[PDB]
Amino acid sequence: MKSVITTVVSAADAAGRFPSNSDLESIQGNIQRSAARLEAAEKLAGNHEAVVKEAGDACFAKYAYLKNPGEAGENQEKINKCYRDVDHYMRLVNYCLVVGGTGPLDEWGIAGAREVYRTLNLPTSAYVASIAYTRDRLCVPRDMSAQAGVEFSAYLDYLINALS
Amino acid sequence: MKSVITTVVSAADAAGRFPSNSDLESIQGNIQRSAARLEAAEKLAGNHEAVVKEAGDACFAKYAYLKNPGEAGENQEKINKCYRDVDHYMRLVNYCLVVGGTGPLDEWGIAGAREVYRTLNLPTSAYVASIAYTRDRLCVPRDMSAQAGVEFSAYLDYLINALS
Amino acid sequence: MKSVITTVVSAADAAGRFPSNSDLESIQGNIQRSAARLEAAEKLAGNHEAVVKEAGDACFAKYAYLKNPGEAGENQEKINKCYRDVDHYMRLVNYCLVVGGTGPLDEWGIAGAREVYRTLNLPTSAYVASIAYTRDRLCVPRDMSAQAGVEFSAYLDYLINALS
Amino acid sequence: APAKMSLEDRQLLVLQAIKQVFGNAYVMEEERASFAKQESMFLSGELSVREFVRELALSDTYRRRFFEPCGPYRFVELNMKHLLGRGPISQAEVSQHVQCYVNNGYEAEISSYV
Amino acid sequence: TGYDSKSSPNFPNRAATRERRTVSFNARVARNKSQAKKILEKADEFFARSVTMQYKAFACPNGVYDIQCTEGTVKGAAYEKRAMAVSAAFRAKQASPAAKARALFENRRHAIIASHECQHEEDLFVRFPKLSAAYMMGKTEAMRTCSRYVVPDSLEEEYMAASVDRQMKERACPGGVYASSCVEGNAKGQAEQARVAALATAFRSAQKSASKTTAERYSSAAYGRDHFAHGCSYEESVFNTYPATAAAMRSKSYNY
Amino acid sequence: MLDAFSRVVVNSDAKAAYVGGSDLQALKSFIADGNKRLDAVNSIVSNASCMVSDAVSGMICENPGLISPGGNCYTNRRMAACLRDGEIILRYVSYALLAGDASVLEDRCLNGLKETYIALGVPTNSSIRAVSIMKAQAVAFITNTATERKMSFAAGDCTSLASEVASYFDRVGAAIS
Amino acid sequence: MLDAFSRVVVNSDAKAAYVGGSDLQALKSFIADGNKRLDAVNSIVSNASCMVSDAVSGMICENPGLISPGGNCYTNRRMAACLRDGEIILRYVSYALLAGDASVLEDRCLNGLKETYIALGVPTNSSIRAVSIMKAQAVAFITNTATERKMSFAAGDCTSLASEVASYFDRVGAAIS
Amino acid sequence: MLDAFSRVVVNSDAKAAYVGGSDLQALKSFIADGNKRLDAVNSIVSNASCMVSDAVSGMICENPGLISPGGNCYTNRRMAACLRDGEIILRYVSYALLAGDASVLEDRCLNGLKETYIALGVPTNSSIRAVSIMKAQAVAFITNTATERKMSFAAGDCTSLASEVASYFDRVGAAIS
Ligand SMILES: *[C@@H](C)[C@H]1/C(=C/C2=NC(=C\c3[nH]c(C[C@H]4NC(=O)C(C=C)=C4C)c(C)c3CCC(=O)O)/C(CCC(=O)O)=C2C)NC(=O)[C@@H]1C
Ligand SMILES: *[C@@H](C)[C@H]1/C(=C/C2=NC(=C\c3[nH]c(C[C@H]4NC(=O)C(C=C)=C4C)c(C)c3CCC(=O)O)/C(CCC(=O)O)=C2C)NC(=O)[C@@H]1C
Ligand SMILES: *[C@@H](C)[C@H]1/C(=C/C2=NC(=C\c3[nH]c(C[C@H]4NC(=O)C(C=C)=C4C)c(C)c3CCC(=O)O)/C(CCC(=O)O)=C2C)NC(=O)[C@@H]1C
Ligand SMILES: *[C@@H](C)[C@H]1/C(=C/C2=NC(=C\c3[nH]c(C[C@H]4NC(=O)C(C=C)=C4C)c(C)c3CCC(=O)O)/C(CCC(=O)O)=C2C)NC(=O)[C@@H]1C
Ligand SMILES: *[C@@H](C)[C@H]1/C(=C/C2=NC(=C\c3[nH]c(C[C@H]4NC(=O)C(C=C)=C4C)c(C)c3CCC(=O)O)/C(CCC(=O)O)=C2C)NC(=O)[C@@H]1C
Ligand SMILES: *[C@@H](C)[C@H]1/C(=C/C2=NC(=C\c3[nH]c(C[C@H]4NC(=O)C(C=C)=C4C)c(C)c3CCC(=O)O)/C(CCC(=O)O)=C2C)NC(=O)[C@@H]1C
Ligand SMILES: *[C@H](C)[C@H]1/C(=C/C2=NC(=C\c3[nH]c(C[C@H]4NC(=O)C(C=C)=C4C)c(C)c3CCC(=O)O)/C(CCC(=O)O)=C2C)NC(=O)[C@@H]1C
Ligand SMILES: *[C@H](C)[C@H]1/C(=C/C2=NC(=C\c3[nH]c(C[C@H]4NC(=O)C(C=C)=C4C)c(C)c3CCC(=O)O)/C(CCC(=O)O)=C2C)NC(=O)[C@@H]1C
Ligand SMILES: *[C@H](C)[C@H]1/C(=C/C2=NC(=C\c3[nH]c(C[C@H]4NC(=O)C(C=C)=C4C)c(C)c3CCC(=O)O)/C(CCC(=O)O)=C2C)NC(=O)[C@@H]1C
Ligand SMILES: *[C@H](C)[C@H]1/C(=C/C2=NC(=C\c3[nH]c(C[C@H]4NC(=O)C(C=C)=C4C)c(C)c3CCC(=O)O)/C(CCC(=O)O)=C2C)NC(=O)[C@@H]1C
Ligand SMILES: C=CC1=C(C)[C@@H](Cc2[nH]c(/C=C3N=C(/C=C4\NC(=O)[C@H](C)[C@H]4CC)C(C)=C\3CCC(=O)O)c(CCC(=O)O)c2C)NC1=O
Ligand SMILES: C=CC1=C(C)[C@@H](Cc2[nH]c(/C=C3N=C(/C=C4\NC(=O)[C@H](C)[C@H]4CC)C(C)=C\3CCC(=O)O)c(CCC(=O)O)c2C)NC1=O
Ligand SMILES: C=CC1=C(C)[C@@H](Cc2[nH]c(/C=C3N=C(/C=C4\NC(=O)[C@H](C)[C@H]4CC)C(C)=C\3CCC(=O)O)c(CCC(=O)O)c2C)NC1=O
Ligand SMILES: C=CC1=C(C)[C@@H](Cc2[nH]c(/C=C3N=C(/C=C4\NC(=O)[C@H](C)[C@H]4CC)C(C)=C\3CCC(=O)O)c(CCC(=O)O)c2C)NC1=O
Repeated sequence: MKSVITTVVSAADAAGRFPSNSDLESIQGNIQRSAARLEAAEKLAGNHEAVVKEAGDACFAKYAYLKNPGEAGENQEKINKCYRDVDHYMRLVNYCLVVGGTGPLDEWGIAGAREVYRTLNLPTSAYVASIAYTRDRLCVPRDMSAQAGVEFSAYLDYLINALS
Repeated sequence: MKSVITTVVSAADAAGRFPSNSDLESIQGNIQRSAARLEAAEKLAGNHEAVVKEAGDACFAKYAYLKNPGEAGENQEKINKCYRDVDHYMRLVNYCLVVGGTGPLDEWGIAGAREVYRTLNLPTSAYVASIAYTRDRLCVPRDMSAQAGVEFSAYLDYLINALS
Repeated sequence: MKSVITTVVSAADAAGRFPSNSDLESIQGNIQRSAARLEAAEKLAGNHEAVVKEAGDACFAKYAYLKNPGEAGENQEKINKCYRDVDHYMRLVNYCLVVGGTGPLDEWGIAGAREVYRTLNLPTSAYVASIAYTRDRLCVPRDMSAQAGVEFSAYLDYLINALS
Repeated sequence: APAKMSLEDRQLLVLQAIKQVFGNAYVMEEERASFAKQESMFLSGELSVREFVRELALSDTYRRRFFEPCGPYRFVELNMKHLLGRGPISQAEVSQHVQCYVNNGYEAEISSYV
Repeated sequence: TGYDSKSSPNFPNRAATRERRTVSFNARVARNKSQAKKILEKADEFFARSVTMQYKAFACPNGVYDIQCTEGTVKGAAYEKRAMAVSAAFRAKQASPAAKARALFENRRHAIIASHECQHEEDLFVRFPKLSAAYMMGKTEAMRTCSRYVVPDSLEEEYMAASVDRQMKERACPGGVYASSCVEGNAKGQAEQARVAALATAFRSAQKSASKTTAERYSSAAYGRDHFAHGCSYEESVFNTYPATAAAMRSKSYNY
Repeated sequence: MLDAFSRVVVNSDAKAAYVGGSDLQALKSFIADGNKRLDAVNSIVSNASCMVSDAVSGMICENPGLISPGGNCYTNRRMAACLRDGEIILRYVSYALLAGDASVLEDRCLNGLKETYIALGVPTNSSIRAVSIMKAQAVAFITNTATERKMSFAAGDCTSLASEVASYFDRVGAAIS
Repeated sequence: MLDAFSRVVVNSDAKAAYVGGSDLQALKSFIADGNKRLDAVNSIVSNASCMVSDAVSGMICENPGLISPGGNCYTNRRMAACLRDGEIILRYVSYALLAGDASVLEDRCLNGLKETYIALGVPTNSSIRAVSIMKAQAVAFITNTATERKMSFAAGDCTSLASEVASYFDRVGAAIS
Repeated sequence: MLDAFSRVVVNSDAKAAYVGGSDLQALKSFIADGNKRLDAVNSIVSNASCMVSDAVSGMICENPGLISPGGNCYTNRRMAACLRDGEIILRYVSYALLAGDASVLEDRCLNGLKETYIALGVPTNSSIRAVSIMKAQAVAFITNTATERKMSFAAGDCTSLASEVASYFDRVGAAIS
């Protein structure tokens, strides 16, 4: 994967040179800003089945076009296919929020995503209108902290522009 | 070409990716330790020739056979050259602690060391005897501050380990 | 650009060889089924402008929700940004139903179409439905015969599965 | 005389600039053969038609014709008739072309005009 | 005097043409087509660079480095690799005028094999000398159809990886002479390095992953069937059962 | 490429001194404002689909000419690679924002970009209007005047740092013309 | 230069063979429509102030991005050279349509004209919309099948002179791009 | 790659397990003692040339049969290649000093060497003993019992980090035998 830590050691095994003060900053660096970031990682999974249902509902007003006969989200049992998928993409980021990496964002989520989503016709902006609900319904006075809850929205964009 | 700033953004050209938030925490952790590397910078530049005169005549006695006629340092012109060629050892780490990584040292002083010390017949024992004198003749709380004793000391024996 | 001639003389040129009777026998099949394939070029010079109101308005009854401000067809002027792109696909298959093969289609027609549309929020599920009215409307006595009935319609089906 | 040289109509392009630069004088074929490097160096493409005109003027026959009998006002008007195709303007542009000869030589005098 | 120095009378100074015989063109045509020579040589050193640095993004498809980029393993020999890396260009510069002519068009042989699928690909490829002299290199350093990333599994295959490499020692010599391409050292600045650099990355040939080195036996196999074995089905029946014959034997334009 | 720590090494190597205390007052100004140097970059790359889209869809309303043939954007490949050409217009500047100089910009791509633009026939009236329409939207995500996008950051001012990217894309505008 | 009778004597000078009764039949059939050659040449220069001027009133009419600011046909310094550019291209084709050989058109006009548009930034898709007009009207002039101008000539076929002037338009076409 | 930062992540990925306060103490056990992690590794890479330099002359003063004619250290390649095989395996342990997992060292070097150490006769008894000459001093540098090079550290304890390094000399010592 791709983290704070293994981007530093990716240079030395290539070039063959041994770790001097090149490899002496970054691992010291995430002691200095992670206290709101480990605060943020439990903050998803403290109310996560509420925020599964808080995000994934509102796009069915803007995209109600599966309920007609002749689409993918046709009957009631596609809702069981729907909100199971809401349990999964936010799991990729709070796993990263203890580290500060973009690794399982790319190791698990979005690698090969444009191939499958035109094969099975996954509607792209129908996802993002439910997904950007969490981008906008946020009060960094009250809900989260503004030190690294903005880093959570500096990583929820990496869902959004790579799903677009 | 190898600093804290150009860690990932030279390899992000080999990634097809932007500076993401794996790439931006890692520089802020240098800034809390950037209040100890300028406290060694002009501290070295304020004692720049009194650390020449300490390290200089220490190494001429450790290998006394170079003052013989018909050796390398036979005359008087080449023995201020050996003051001149240990000058840039303690002048390139005066560049290198500013940039945080190993930038000015790995390209300008050390890159191909023994290939021009063997056909020139410069034995590097008489190089590093000047260094290993003042590698450990540097007290921590009285020459400078307390973190500055090992802010200096990452390249203090790595300069011998680049010749090793 | 990709037909019977523009792939069989590259195979003689990669093997460094003259035309023998291998590629002589395999190219004379171009002309007898061209006599009915060009009757679709003789068909819709006179209904290039009225079939786009029966089939380019056939992607709009199910997708009538997309005239909100913020969608693709947000204005009548953004149905005007549909009205040059939706009939290009029939015009780009009009360019290659001249040639027999599909060589003008896989240079500028589909060849890099969906690399823009997820960023300009354009779903191609309603792109297939525009020429899915042409998936049923071709007469077997009247328009052309059923010898070229699938030769009209597999080129319509060529522009389906390249969008998938 | 135009641009875009062939090899057939170099024979037009050369002697419609021999006749300009020598001032419609008679250049015999023994004097034509003294140009046999620089006339050859034009029909390569080493020399363009702006710089062949300098190379015709930097000959021995141009030095024999318009420098060895000709005094200092007769020198600077036969440069100007042949290299620029005009007469002098005032007194300031003759003495500025006098001291291009005296202080810094004759081959910089002719090539001041080109 | 009252001395003065203005600007130059010959400031372009003929910095555009020193072949000193044209085909008797003009003065205006000879200036701007020499201005096209200082432009259309300087996009040959762009378009081969600007997709091979995109082909260096296949070396990090996630973004971090695997052991594709084993550069110099022992610490001091990273700047020792750069001596014959820049002599790889210098010895390619001093190749013969009989060899420099065929380096153009036998780089153009497989250039239209890789660009038959799009007409926007082939027009750039037949308009540049040094594009497909690096593109054939730049495509095989990514999906690994050299021998640099492939190991012999069979000793059968190690008898056939060692069967055509001496045919790549055949065409690096026209007689008893040796060429400038199959060399091994330049100034005895090494001791044993071209065998040291081989078996350091021949260690890397069998330990990246398993799935790194199994679809490359379905990448390189149909590669040589498309490129070389399309005209002889005896030649692809040594290719499919043994993929240590299709990632080995090369094009003739760049040598050995 | 380099960094702006080593750009002062370019300001010191030809004189060859021991680097003192008085001449890092703009280099300890780099660590004083280095949070603010990095507090600008996240509203660029969060808006990675916003910044590219109005660069091309701003061109079509203000210049409807090139869409019709005989024009520099006609195909879909002329939409899929023209938006991709502005991808690395932004990306090769996106390393230089945190750095502080021209260490990564002109040595790696803009050593002659106009000698690449001539051989395919790239219209430089479109190129100047590319890099000016995104530099005008770059600092508008910094000065908090976007027509939708409103952040929640710390207080202060980056009118000192507004001439960082303004001095970047005018050099990107220099090499394309 | 060369013409259609100068071509055959240098075709046969490589053989060093006398031109006798073999290839004189192609040139004794030159003069049978030798009047029809000249009767088509004055059809070009009759309406030539209209011929260069619907090449700018139709080309900009379906591509108005060339007169955009910064464009290739923007300013009126360029437009006076652009009508100067199109009228010599019509001039050298009529020199080669008359003499029946292309070797006054390629060697005196066209060698270097590839890099007139390389060295200036003049495009290629613009100039083929300004020369596919002229390949269409000059074969519609010489039939007198046009709409407005009606040359009342003698009746009879002239389509050998249609493909004769058509060979120059890809000879000017493959050279410029 | 994966760190110890990600080895605790893929010990929860199978059972759909969201992380809580007792799951981020698998990595806040790291970082608040991670100032010692910066204080541990940088002094065994400083003295890193004399690790193998005592592990060769000390190897033959404890076993003088390795330099025998036919031995694996007699030829002058086979001592100049012998310190290549052990200097970077300190760095492979030093890659696990920074990380905390040992799944990179068996998967960048040790996946295929013990079956090639038989394929040219590299011995298996002093495989783990050639680890076991610098195995004293590298644990004794991070815990500061060293006599010739005693350090000036921020004092305290690394004994839980000394069983971290005692796990990884054998983890590169397992896959060589
Ligand atoms: C004296 C006790 C020494 C010794 C010194 C000599 N050094 C000679 C040349 C030399 N040294 C360096 C390295 C150093 N100087 C730099 O400027 C830089 C960075 C750019 C570094 C790392 C260089 C580059 C040179 C060459 C320049 C020159 O010739 O002055 C030298 C003369 C060469 C010779 O001996 O033939 C001497 C005597 N030599 C000794 O025997 C002990 C070890
Ligand atoms: C509403 C009717 C449709 C829809 C239409 C839109 N298409 C838009 C842009 C567009 N279309 C194409 C494809 C076509 N045009 C070409 O020039 C060529 C190749 C020669 C092809 C195949 C392209 C390339 C583009 C982008 C640039 C352009 O306009 O040419 C478009 C504008 C985007 C917007 O307004 O947001 C619209 C609305 N899209 C839909 O989702 C519905 C079903
Ligand atoms: C002008 C360019 C900007 C602006 C910049 C300022 N930022 C200030 C403080 C600041 N911002 C951050 C967040 C930064 N650190 C990170 O790790 C990440 C994620 C990658 C980001 C975005 C930090 C940590 C700080 C320092 C103190 C704090 O937490 O607030 C700031 C205050 C002055 C100062 O730096 O001391 C300014 C002026 N502010 C603006 O108005 C525009 C948007
Ligand atoms: C001189 C004005 C002659 C004349 C010449 C002819 N022009 C012919 C075709 C043609 N006309 C135009 C311009 C026109 N087409 C447009 O699309 C627009 C506006 C946007 C205009 C003003 C063009 C560009 C072309 C040819 C390119 C093509 O084929 O697409 C032509 C042949 C047809 C005809 O008989 O008109 C001739 C003879 N026509 C005249 O009326 C005067 C006498
Ligand atoms: C490099 C000079 C270091 C350093 C290293 C240390 N080596 C330590 C112990 C040790 N050394 C050897 C080799 C030595 N013993 C012999 O019998 C022979 C010759 C036949 C030699 C060259 C051995 C075998 C051992 C023991 C290792 C083990 O038990 O497996 C050592 C620990 C002892 C001590 O602290 O005094 C250290 C620290 N010493 C230094 O400080 C520099 C930096
Ligand atoms: C066991 C491995 C060691 C040991 C470990 C401890 N280190 C402690 C603190 C500490 N060390 C550093 C320096 C580190 N940061 C850097 O930037 C660089 C390189 C230039 C290094 C080496 C720092 C910054 C700290 C934090 C507090 C301080 O400044 O001293 C420590 C105290 C507890 C703690 O981690 O906070 C311990 C126990 N010390 C030893 O004596 C053995 C050998
Ligand atoms: C000084 C002893 C005299 C005197 C001399 C002046 N001569 C002036 C100009 C001039 N003189 C000549 C003749 C001589 N100079 C040459 O360069 C050549 C060769 C071609 C010769 C035979 C010429 C051609 C000129 C050029 C005309 C000019 O310079 O304007 C002169 C300048 C007058 C003025 O400023 O216009 C002077 C003063 N005159 C004296 O009073 C004493 C007796
Ligand atoms: C197949 C026969 C190829 C070929 C392979 C060789 N490469 C050699 C050295 C070498 N090659 C690269 C480039 C490689 N690294 C990358 O990141 C990418 C792109 C993703 C590529 C293609 C590097 C960095 C090195 C340096 C390692 C070293 O040798 O020190 C090589 C050894 C000879 C040499 O180049 O000096 C071979 C045989 N070489 C070829 O000519 C064909 C096209
Ligand atoms: C000395 C204490 C050892 C010992 C070491 C030897 N190793 C020898 C050769 C060799 N080593 C490796 C692994 C090395 N190459 C790599 O690329 C990497 C990691 C990136 C490592 C660690 C390889 C692959 C080879 C084969 C040669 C090659 O590199 O192509 C060696 C030379 C053997 C010989 O030449 O006969 C020695 C002596 N041998 C011992 O007995 C002790 C245990
Ligand atoms: C999905 C319903 C299947 C399944 C599919 C997978 N196949 C995977 C990798 C893979 N596939 C092939 C065969 C394919 N590659 C070719 O070159 C050719 C033709 C010659 C074909 C048909 C190969 C050779 C490989 C290995 C990859 C490589 O060579 O680089 C694959 C990837 C595994 C992974 O992501 O780790 C999948 C998921 N697997 C399933 O579970 C069901 C049955
Ligand atoms: C893991 C993520 C996570 C969250 C985001 C919150 C989600 C959340 N939002 C609200 C509920 C609310 N939250 C707000 C506050 C705001 N709404 C806005 O649109 C403003 C931007 C912002 C001001 C700071 C308001 C006004 C309501 C009531 C309206 C509503 O959203 O239903 C509530 C009900 C209790 C409350 O009022 O706070 C909860 C649990 N909890 C979580 O566990
Ligand atoms: C940046 C480079 C730099 C230096 C090298 C010193 C240089 C220096 N050394 C000494 C002088 C001294 N400094 C020491 C101190 C020590 N000797 C040791 O071996 C121990 C490691 C250390 C104790 C911590 C001693 C013992 C002397 C007296 C002997 C001598 O002059 O060398 C003095 C006189 C005042 C003082 O004692 O500090 C100075 C200015 N200062 C600098 O600014
Ligand atoms: C490019 C596409 C293209 C077309 C579809 C027609 C468009 C078209 N549709 C109809 C009109 C019609 N055409 C048909 C014929 C048929 N309807 C079907 O469902 C069958 C496929 C087919 C019989 C074999 C029928 C039934 C109508 C009347 C209903 C209608 O409007 O479609 C007419 C009137 C005369 C006629 O019937 O042809 C025309 C010109 N022309 C075109 O150029
Ligand atoms: C696939 C594209 C392709 C071509 C278009 C041709 C063109 C071509 N010819 C030659 C190479 C040559 N071409 C000729 C040909 C001739 N010399 C004469 O005196 C005659 C007029 C004429 C043929 C009878 C000769 C003699 C050489 C070899 C040059 C030499 O060694 O002297 C080369 C260099 C090949 C090399 O050695 O690398 C190339 C590319 N060959 C190709 O491979």
